[PDB]
Amino acid sequence: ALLRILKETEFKKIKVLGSGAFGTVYKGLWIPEGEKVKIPVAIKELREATSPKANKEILDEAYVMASVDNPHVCRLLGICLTSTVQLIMQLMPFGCLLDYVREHKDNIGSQYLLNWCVQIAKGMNYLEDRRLVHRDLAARNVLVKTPQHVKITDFGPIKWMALESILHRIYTHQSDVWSYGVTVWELMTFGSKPYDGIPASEISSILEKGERLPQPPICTIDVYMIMRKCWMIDADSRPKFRELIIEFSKMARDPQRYLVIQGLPSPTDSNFYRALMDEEDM
Amino acid sequence: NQALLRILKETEFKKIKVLGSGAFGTVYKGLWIPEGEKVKIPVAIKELANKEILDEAYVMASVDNPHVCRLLGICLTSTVQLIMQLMPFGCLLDYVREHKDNIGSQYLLNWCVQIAKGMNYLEDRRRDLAARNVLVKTPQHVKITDFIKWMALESILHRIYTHQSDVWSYGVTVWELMTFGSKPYDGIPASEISSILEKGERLPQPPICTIDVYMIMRKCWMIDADSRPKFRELIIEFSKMARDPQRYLPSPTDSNFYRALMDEEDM
Ligand SMILES: */C=C\C(=O)Nc1cc(C(=O)Nc2nc3cccc(C)c3n2[C@H]2CCCCN(C(=O)/C=C\*)C2)cs1
Repeated sequence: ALLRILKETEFKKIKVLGSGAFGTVYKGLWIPEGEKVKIPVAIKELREATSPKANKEILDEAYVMASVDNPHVCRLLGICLTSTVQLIMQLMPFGCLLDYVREHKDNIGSQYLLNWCVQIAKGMNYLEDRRLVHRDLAARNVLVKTPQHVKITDFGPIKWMALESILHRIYTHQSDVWSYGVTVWELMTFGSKPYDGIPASEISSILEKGERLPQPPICTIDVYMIMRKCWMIDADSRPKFRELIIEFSKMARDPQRYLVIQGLPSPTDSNFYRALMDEEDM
Repeated sequence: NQALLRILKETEFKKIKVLGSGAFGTVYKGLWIPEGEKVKIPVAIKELANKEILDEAYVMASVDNPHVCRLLGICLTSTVQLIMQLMPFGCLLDYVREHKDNIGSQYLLNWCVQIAKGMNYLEDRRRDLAARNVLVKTPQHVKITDFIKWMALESILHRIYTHQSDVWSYGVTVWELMTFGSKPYDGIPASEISSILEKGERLPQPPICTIDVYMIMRKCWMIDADSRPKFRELIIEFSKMARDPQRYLPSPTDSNFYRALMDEEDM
């Protein structure tokens, strides 16, 4: 296996970073046995309600999440089986792409937005190839390791779910393509809230009437066409993740043609970033 | 070349704590603050012509080996401040001292293989080496950093430093590891080591070393530099002994856990 079972004595919560999923993300510190070092980690402590065999349920799914090997998706490194289960992984210092794009609503060039879509599409394709449904894809679940390396998190949201998911709980790799389209919309709207004002209980109604999200101001039709095609009522007519990688990489080679913004640090800074924080292959 | 180093501006860094000291500087600690960002990244800071130092600093930023340290940054303001990735375990000298018991045979021999792997790389790229200058990333990954009782005889006599003079320094470093951090020539002070080396039968055999291991140490200390073994030969012989370590002297779940958190560089 690749999952390490931890004890309460070998790690400690020191702060709180946010709530999410069935638990709360707590910045932690890992203390190896017989060592004096403190290693920063991320700790997600679920809710209280479990069951005696729920741990067997969680362990089976935890083993799968500990087996992913892609630079854009991310790996579950450890777990703690207490009254409330605690999950341990590597700490992403920049948080998520949603808040990062919101707080940096200016210094986000065109190249950064298109390359983020390429990397998110690369991670989602890896999940599709491993035949794993995500179901919770969104800008809040795209973590930023370095400003040039994003990673998808929280594997297994009415305004992010496909129509077939809201109507009768149909979750497929094409339903994630819908979630990919909403995630791209949030990035290119600089963190705007989708369907702002329109209550959840009425989203399925407006989708049944042909209302998609508005074209963001910085998106040409070439980018907006891709977003709309991900939101077709026919799931099989939506583009595949392998096709999104190719088209978004095509636009990345000429970013100012496909993104219109008013107003990607040199390898000197990229080598400095990866030597300190991002030593994985890609 | 140019895209391997370019840091400085104290406006981006601060020293915060202490981790021992060194003759050339203090390791301290520190935190790097990227421009326009709110995160604090732990780094190591060595606070000790600028065109001279910068040219040599470029060279230290050009090494690409898992067991050789790259110079990531340097502030040319107060006194040559050096930036690298922070090694939480300190050096291999203190670590072997602090854990001088639960160090199995495989751990000691593989450390010698990795030091020989790093030293060979330095020879491959064409002045020190010691247990104190071997930093520990993880307890499975050691790394050579920073650039009398460790110098070769020709180095002590008249400043002759070659890749074979490092083999002498490699031999003294191996002695320190297998003596669990003992001090070489304990007691003999100031100028005198060169006198005993021209007539001596080398440093004593450590208690845990078989004759096969002590012979390698003896051959590294020959008065003829060209008769000393090559770093490429030390890798092969120490790897041979590592496959049967108890003859000559954790689980992948934990190794993957170490590297996913602290050591994401290739094997
Ligand atoms: C991909 C890794 C994995 O398997 N699981 C997860 C890792 C994280 C994580 O590292 N979150 C994180 N790191 C932070 C550093 C500094 C500040 C903050 C706020 C922060 N966070 C988040 C904690 C909860 C997740 C939501 N957060 C957002 O900002 C919203 C997008 C903050 C999580 S899962």
